[PDB]
Amino acid sequence: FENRVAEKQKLFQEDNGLPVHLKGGATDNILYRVTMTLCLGGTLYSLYCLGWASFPH
Amino acid sequence: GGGVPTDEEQATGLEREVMLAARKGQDPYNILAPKATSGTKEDPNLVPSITNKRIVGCICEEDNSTVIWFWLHKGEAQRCPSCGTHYKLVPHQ
Amino acid sequence: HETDEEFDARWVTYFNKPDIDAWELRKGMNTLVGYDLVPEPKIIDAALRACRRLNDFASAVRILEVVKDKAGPHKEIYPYVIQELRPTLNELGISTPEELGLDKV
Amino acid sequence: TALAKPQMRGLLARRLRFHIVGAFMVSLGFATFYKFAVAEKRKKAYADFYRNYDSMKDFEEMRKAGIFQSAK
Amino acid sequence: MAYPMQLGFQDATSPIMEELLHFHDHTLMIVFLISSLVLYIISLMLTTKLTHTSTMDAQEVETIWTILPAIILILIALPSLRILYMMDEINNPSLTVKTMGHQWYWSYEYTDYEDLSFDSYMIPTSELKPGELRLLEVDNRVVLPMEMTIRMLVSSEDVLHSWAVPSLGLKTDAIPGRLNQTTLMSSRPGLYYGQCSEICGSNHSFMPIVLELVPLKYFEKWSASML
Amino acid sequence: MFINRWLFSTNHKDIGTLYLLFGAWAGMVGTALSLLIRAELGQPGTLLGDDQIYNVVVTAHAFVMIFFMVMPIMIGGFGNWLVPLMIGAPDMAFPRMNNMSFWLLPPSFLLLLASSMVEAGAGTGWTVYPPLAGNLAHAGASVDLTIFSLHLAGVSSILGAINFITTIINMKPPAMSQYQTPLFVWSVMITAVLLLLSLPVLAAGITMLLTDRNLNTTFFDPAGGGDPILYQHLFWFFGHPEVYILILPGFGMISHIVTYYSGKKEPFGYMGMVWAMMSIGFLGFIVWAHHMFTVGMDVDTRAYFTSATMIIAIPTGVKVFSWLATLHGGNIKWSPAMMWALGFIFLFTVGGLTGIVLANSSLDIVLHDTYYVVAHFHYVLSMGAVFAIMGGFVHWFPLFSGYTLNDTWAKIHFAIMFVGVNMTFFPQHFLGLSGMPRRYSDYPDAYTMWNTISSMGSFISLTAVMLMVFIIWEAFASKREVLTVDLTTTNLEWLNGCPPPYHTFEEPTYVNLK
Amino acid sequence: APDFHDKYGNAVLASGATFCVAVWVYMATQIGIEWNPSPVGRVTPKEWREQ
Amino acid sequence: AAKGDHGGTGARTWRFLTFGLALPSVALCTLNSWLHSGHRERPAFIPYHHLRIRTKPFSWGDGNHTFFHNPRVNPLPTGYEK
Amino acid sequence: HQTHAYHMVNPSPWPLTGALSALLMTSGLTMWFHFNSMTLLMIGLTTNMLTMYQWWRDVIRESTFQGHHTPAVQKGLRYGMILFIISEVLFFTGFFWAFYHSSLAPTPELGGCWPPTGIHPLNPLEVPLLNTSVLLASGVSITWAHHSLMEGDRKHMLQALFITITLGVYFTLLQASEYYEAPFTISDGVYGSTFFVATGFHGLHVIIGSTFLIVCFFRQLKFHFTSNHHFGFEAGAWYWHFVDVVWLFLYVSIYWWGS
Amino acid sequence: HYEEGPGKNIPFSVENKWRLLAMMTLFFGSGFAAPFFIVRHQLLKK
Amino acid sequence: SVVKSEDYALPSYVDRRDYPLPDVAHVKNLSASQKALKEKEKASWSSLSIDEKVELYRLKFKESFAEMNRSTNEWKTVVGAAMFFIGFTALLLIWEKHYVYGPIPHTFEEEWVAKQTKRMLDMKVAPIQGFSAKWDYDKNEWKK
Amino acid sequence: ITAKPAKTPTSPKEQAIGLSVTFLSFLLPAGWVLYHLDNYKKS
Amino acid sequence: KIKNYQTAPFDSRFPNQNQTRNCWQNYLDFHRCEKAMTAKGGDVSVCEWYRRVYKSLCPISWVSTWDDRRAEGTFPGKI
Ligand code: HEA
Ligand code: HEA
Ligand SMILES: CCCCC/C=C\C/C=C/C/C=C\C/C=C\CCCC(=O)O[C@H](COC(=O)CCCCCCCCCCCCCCCCC)COP(=O)(O)OCCN
Ligand SMILES: CCCCCC/C=C\CCCCCCCCCC(=O)O[C@H](COC(=O)CCCCCCCCCCCCCCC)COP(=O)(O)OC[C@@H](O)CO
Ligand SMILES: CCCCCCCCCCO[C@@H]1O[C@H](CO)[C@@H](O[C@H]2O[C@H](CO)[C@@H](O)[C@H](O)[C@H]2O)[C@H](O)[C@H]1O
Ligand code: CUA
Ligand SMILES: [O-][O-]
Ligand SMILES: [Cu+2]
Ligand SMILES: [Mg+2]
Ligand code: NA
Ligand SMILES: [Zn+2]
Repeated sequence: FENRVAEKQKLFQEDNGLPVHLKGGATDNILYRVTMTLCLGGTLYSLYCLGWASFPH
Repeated sequence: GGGVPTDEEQATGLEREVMLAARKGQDPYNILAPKATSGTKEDPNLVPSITNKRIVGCICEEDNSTVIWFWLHKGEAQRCPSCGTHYKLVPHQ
Repeated sequence: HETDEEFDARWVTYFNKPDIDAWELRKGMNTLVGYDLVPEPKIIDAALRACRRLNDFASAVRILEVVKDKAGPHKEIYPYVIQELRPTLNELGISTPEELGLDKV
Repeated sequence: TALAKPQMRGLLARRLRFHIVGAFMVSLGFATFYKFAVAEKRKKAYADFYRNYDSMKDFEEMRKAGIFQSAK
Repeated sequence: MAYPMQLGFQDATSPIMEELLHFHDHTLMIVFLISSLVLYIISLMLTTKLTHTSTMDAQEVETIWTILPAIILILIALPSLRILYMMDEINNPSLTVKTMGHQWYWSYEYTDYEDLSFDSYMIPTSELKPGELRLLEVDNRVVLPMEMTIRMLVSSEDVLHSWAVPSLGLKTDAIPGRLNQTTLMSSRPGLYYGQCSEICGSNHSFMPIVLELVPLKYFEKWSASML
Repeated sequence: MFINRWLFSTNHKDIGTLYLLFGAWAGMVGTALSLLIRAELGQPGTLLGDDQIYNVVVTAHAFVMIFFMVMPIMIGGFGNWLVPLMIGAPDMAFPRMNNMSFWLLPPSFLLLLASSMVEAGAGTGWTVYPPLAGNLAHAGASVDLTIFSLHLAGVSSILGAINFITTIINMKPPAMSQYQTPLFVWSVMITAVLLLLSLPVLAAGITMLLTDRNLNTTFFDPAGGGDPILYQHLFWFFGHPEVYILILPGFGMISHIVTYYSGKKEPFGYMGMVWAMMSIGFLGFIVWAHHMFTVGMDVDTRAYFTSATMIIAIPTGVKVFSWLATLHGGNIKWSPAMMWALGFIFLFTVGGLTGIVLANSSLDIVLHDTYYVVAHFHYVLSMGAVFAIMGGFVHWFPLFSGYTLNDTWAKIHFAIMFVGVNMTFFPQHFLGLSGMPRRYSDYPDAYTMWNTISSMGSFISLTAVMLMVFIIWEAFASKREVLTVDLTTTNLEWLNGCPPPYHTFEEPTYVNLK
Repeated sequence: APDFHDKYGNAVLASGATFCVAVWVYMATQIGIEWNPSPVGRVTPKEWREQ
Repeated sequence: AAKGDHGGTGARTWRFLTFGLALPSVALCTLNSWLHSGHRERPAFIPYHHLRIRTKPFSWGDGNHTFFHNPRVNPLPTGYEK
Repeated sequence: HQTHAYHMVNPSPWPLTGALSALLMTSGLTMWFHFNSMTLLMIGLTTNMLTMYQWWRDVIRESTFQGHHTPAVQKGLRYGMILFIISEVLFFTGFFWAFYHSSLAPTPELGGCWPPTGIHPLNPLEVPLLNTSVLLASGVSITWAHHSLMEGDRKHMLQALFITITLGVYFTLLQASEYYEAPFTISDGVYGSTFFVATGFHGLHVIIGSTFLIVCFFRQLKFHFTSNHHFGFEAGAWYWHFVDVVWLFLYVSIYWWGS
Repeated sequence: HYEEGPGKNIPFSVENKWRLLAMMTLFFGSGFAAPFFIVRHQLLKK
Repeated sequence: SVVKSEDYALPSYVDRRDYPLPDVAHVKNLSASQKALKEKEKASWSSLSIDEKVELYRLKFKESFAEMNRSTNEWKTVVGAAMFFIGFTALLLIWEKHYVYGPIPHTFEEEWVAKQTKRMLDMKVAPIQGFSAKWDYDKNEWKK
Repeated sequence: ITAKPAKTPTSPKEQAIGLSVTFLSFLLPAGWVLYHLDNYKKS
Repeated sequence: KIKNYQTAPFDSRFPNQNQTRNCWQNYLDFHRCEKAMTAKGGDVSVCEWYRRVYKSLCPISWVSTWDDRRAEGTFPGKI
């Protein structure tokens, strides 16, 4: 392997105004939206599960 | 063998700025406590700033637990309201 | 530590410095009123004459106000201090807060 | 007529000195009062009750009143 | 039992409870004194126009603020611990009674000679007899001989409970798998009430304790009659 | 912009504001639960039901007030707002981890509310003793949801503790030593160390309760060789450090409030105040078993824990007398914040002294699990902790918002609250001495009067809480913007204006060493 | 210039005190609240035991 | 202890310890544990009430098998499987 | 703009996603324990690993690639890691407290003895001793890794770090085998309770520490570490030594003295 | 950057005091109301 | 006079009895006549009139010590409003008794209490101080 | 502390509205639940 | 023999509030003595003191559970 740190330092110091969690490129946006969708969708599902568990069956 | 980079080769950003400035004996990012002068009007404490004002904390006597805080403005030297030692702002950068 | 006489002589000397500036006058009075005492008339006299050298009539009246305030409920302290200061008040033309109506709420 | 020179130093410390001693005096007054009106009162009440107390006579009065499950 | 508008402890029925009353009187006076002193000093600091706002030296006065409370704590600890160990003192009991906690009632066992055991349930409010006490009466009381040192053993067969009788200075937790011991000595006959003192479910408030103290002769005949 | 600022925050001021909003909302929940308690006890008989629903309310009352009201307001709220400002720091050491400490709490609160909605709730008490909390007497998800709620709150405070200790130690000006930091900063660090050391023990205890309930372990089950008393040791080893976690930030704010409104530049006996808070924290780890005087421990152990508990009165007394010495000679400003602090000093002392009464294991036999204990800790919590929170809130509200409160309304609010809390809890001393047990939905007839008066007091406190909401509305409605603040020379947190800019101390303060 | 307290202080104090005493006296005595006072010096003991 | 090589603890010294002491010790323990391997005769089943606790069924399988159940050595509350 | 050395972090969603993941994992465990479903639990675990990956990814971006880790920022992270380990020590302390409480006072239900009647403990001189030599050897090899990195030796750093990871995996496989072979289970009273809960949480920490070392291994492969700046390795080394010491206490207390 | 100053460092609007009154009413009211409706929920189950 | 928000970093004026000489003058900008007054102040103060002396004081200071230390009638508003909300609380208690609380148990009926009182006296409840100690068993009445 | 006059003054009548609305937001929902308690207990 | 038994006397081996081991020990002692007397053709009456103490101290449900488990062969103590 060769030292490619200088290329990453240039990429993540690029003056594009992007936050660090999105500065890697389009793949960061996809991984973020996958994470947030599962979190928000799972949270809504947990609220449904609470409603079901709150009454006898 | 080698193969491990050094800070001289690979440090970047603010870390490199601190490293290179310390190698010149400079402290632009306020890592060290400044040493006081005698604090007279003729020999005031010189407070660097990038703006025209900066908050000064004055420990009037050694081992005082109370710190005296005040804004030091550009212009004529100002005195600590508790002990009267003089401070003068030196803007640059 | 230091006697009452040494303390008063320190403050008399402090206010008697001929070229005392406005900052040192305020610093002196603001520090002095923190102590558990009403300042001796000789101290106030030196402070009032410092106001004269600084061409500051208003601070001289304020100093008389804070003498009365430091006395708290002891009503007899302020008339005594004014009595002892009357020659200085007449010499310098310093009107008391009462003569100026500044004791009225 | 001139006015006499009043005490001008340490008036706050003198007020504190006077009333801290005063509070100490009142504390002793309360301790004596409390020992007499509460502590000793409880001591004598229990001592007077049991000096000539008759537990069998007490029981018989309770039994005749019908309070017991085991003693009619 | 407690009476309406009661301010302090129920009247002592045991010598140990009598010691607790006297230690509480001794301690309550100190609590009254310190709180009054603090309240007064507060008003003292707030009722003068005189001022002193410069730096105050603290070392000398903090000797007073430390030695005096330390001495006071010692005058509390000494009688407190003396009562603590006299509670624990070796005594020679003449009878051992076990109580088992249940949801939601107490069962008692007298197994020194015969196998006497029974349950003790709260008298419901609708079934109280005129003059009986709401939430306090039981169907089967704990009959005990008066003026005799009794060993009580406390346990439980389900959740935690606590067997308490304030008149006698008694409170012993009822823990399953554990046999806790306390001593009981009543100076007088009568009825002495207590209530479960550990949260134990839906009827935690409704499983009281009633001790019936009678002469030995009546206790012996009562024990025989309950075989 | 809104989502980036308030959901993705890395700013100590905004995160502190979120904690304050969260704690205020929780305070409403805890207040409603407290009224449901005293409504059940307001007259003899049963109002809601048997002890199950009652103690579910009692259990949630304690949890909401402690973990969701006091701790987020004092530590997460005032701590995040004031600590960086008081040391001239640009932010917390871990500003992004700081945001997760907050956002763990709404799910923690959700889990608590879920436990009371499913099955019959967790009617166990905030101590959650087994076997009542076990899977036999409390089958179902309620207790497990309670445990997980405590897990999330535990993680939140442990990470917050790591953040505060690191920030206070590492991010001061290079010339400022630890003995040049304000007392509130001291109180937060000591609180953070108690959190760091005590919560992991709690997390271990309740994890063992979880496995006992769901994985057939028997840590607390005698059938398998376990011991229910082991849980009590594990809980209370955290439990007492927790009550000192609840009061220590109050101690720090009281020091600042009393100093400020006495016109003083410094509190009396600074080093004595530091010594006392550190002594109180240390002693708070070796006294836990005074919550267990009736469980059947040896006399020698009961003699030690009686003695070790009482020592704590010495460092605490130093703080009380130093507060009085700070008042001595001051130009007293009778602000509403000062009134809260003056009420704190007296009422906390009363509650502290009744704690010393309970420290005596002999006397505690008759007083344990009675309302004398309830009288003890409500004086130090519902009057101590609460007044410190209210005093701090009315003192620093102009700094946080840039608007001023109506001082007359705030003094009226204090007057109503003072009457309400004392009418509520002072008669409970009588109920405790006379033998009324804790956690009862109903009581023998003899206890009627003091229960009636106590419940009437709680309604007075409700009126104060409702007035408080109006007073906050009136301040934001009128928009009286702050101009000048006194004593900025010894109160650094005010020196950047009201409110301070989003970024403060971008250029750090100048402090030389001489 | 007279502020709110100079204009309305006396009325707020008098009306507040009068309203507070009146409604608490009414609540304490007129709606059937059970205070359960001590029977000492007020209740005549009555026979309770039956056959 | 017995070794002396002090004065400079560095990469070479710690590799010396890794290959000269640490890994040989693992080899010896592996060897030792390899001679003592092999199944032992499982003991007679006694339905002790402090063992095989079942207060709530497990959340997997049939609710009666522990997570890493071994049929050879782990009996059920009713005894060993077959 | 700033003239201090501290790090102002970009606004980040990972605190929220991490907190929501904790909600999903805890409500998932409740769903699993009581309502016979693992769905919520799997979503929580997945979001938890996505949060941890992207969070620590950003920390590497902020430090290696953007240079925000000044000596002052490093010192703060040093305090953070030490304090975190301390909180982990107190967590295990509770379990050691539980163990000694049960074993020093064996109840009648156990037969009044320790080990309890019907419990046949593992031999501490067989695999438990092997596991002890494995973790002790990994402490030596990770120290060689550290000195190799400080002296600038890339090849031997990766050599020692791989050996340390292999030993960590070796311990996990041996423990997994010991779990299956054990004649006692977690349901065999307080002996099985204290044994598996304490060693199980330790085994989890071994897996966490091994993952941390693997992260440092691949970061070393990509030349992230300098000979002077490498706190990610140091934190992993501190955590690995913590894991080792906990085992030594487990071995002495539960495997040896408790046998 | 973000808005700064009074009324701008908060996640709720204070532009209109009456809209704010409704929001504070909903915010604090829902917290106070929640335990009463949870008690109602439990009583309506058994 | 006019103080602004962005002024927070500058020295400001305060009226404190323990800080009699503030950092700045109350009035900063002087009119033509006020400028001439300050020039006259450099001469003997005996030549100043009473009105001019008051004017010099009001330029340096905002309120006098008497003005800044004056008492107010705020306590009447605070105490009176506090009793109103405490009085309003009783309205909530009246509503609760009327609409929420049902009947109290039958053990509080007058006849039950009378019989319960005798039974307590028959078992000698609190005979040393608390209850039965206040009953005269010889005279069959409450002790006077 | 010194402050500016209110940028949007709240008159006594406006305060009466806010006070009434605040109290009613606390009292009405809880009052409704407590009023219908007997319906909940026996149904 | 030296009998006049009222209740179990103080035992210095078990001097604390927790009396679990006192009941457990005497239950063991009686049945260990009973087994010794039965096996070698003696009289169980020599075990009477242990019988009186454990019956005084032990809860009925403890004895009954221990009795069932001795008969079932699952008693964990050594007899
Ligand atoms: C803010 C919370 C808080 C605080 C500060 C305290 C402070 C103290 N507490 Fe309290 N306590 C609780 C919250 C708190 N407590 C809670 C919540 C419970 C019950 C939990 C439950 O069961 O649910 C409890 C229960 C509790 C018990 C158990 C009673 C029982 O359950 O049977 C005991 C007994 O030792 C106790 C003691 C003390 C002591 C000695 C102090 C001391 O720190 C107080 C020291 C202060 C002073 C002593 C006053 C100031 C000192 C002076 C003015 C000097 C002069 C004084 C003397 C010379 C004595 N507490
Ligand atoms: C901090 C903790 C705390 C607080 C504040 C309170 C507040 C109150 N508590 Fe509570 N209580 C406990 C902690 C607390 N309690 C604990 C730990 C128990 C033991 C639980 C158990 O046994 O398991 C208990 C038990 C308890 C009982 C016993 C139940 C029983 O044993 O059967 C009772 C009954 O009278 C009671 C009453 C009250 C009352 C009337 C209040 C009232 O004073 C409420 C008054 C309102 C407030 C104090 C306002 C709240 C604060 C805010 C809204 C902040 C506002 C926000 C900002 C300013 C930003 N409490
Ligand atoms: C090296 C292998 C390690 C084991 C890997 C298995 C799963 C990993 C999970 C990690 C959980 C860590 C702690 C779990 C506690 C107990 C687990 C004990 C360790 C273990 O795995 O031991 C097994 C447990 O089984 C079982 O059900 C296990 C059931 C798992 C249920 C999960 C419960 C998780 C609870 C977490 C609570 C929160 C943790 C604390 C957070 C505090 C925050 C402040 C024993 O198996 P057995 O079938 O009895 O056979 C033995 C003889 N053949
Ligand atoms: C595997 C199956 C389930 C397991 C669940 C959890 C999974 C495992 C997670 C293991 C931990 C991985 C952590 C990766 C951290 C990478 C980021 C990193 O290491 O970041 C470093 C900073 O350290 C830092 O934040 C260090 C901060 C990291 C602390 C993490 C410590 C472990 C925490 C894990 C959670 C424990 C849970 C406890 C259970 C009770 C970067 O600084 P440097 O390297 O000095 O500077 C870069 C140089 O190039 C400059 O020249
Ligand atoms: C501790 C928490 C606070 C407790 C104290 C509450 C203070 C007073 C709140 C009043 O609440 C309202 O009371 C009405 C009665 O006065 C109820 O109307 C009820 O009664 C009316 C007349 O009887 C009917 O017209 C309505 O339909 C019926 O809902 C109404 O629902 C309820 O919201
Ligand atoms: Cu049994 Cu409470
Ligand atoms: O808890 O004290
Ligand atoms: Cu405690
Ligand atoms: Mg208890
Ligand atoms: Na009730
Ligand atoms: Zn200075």
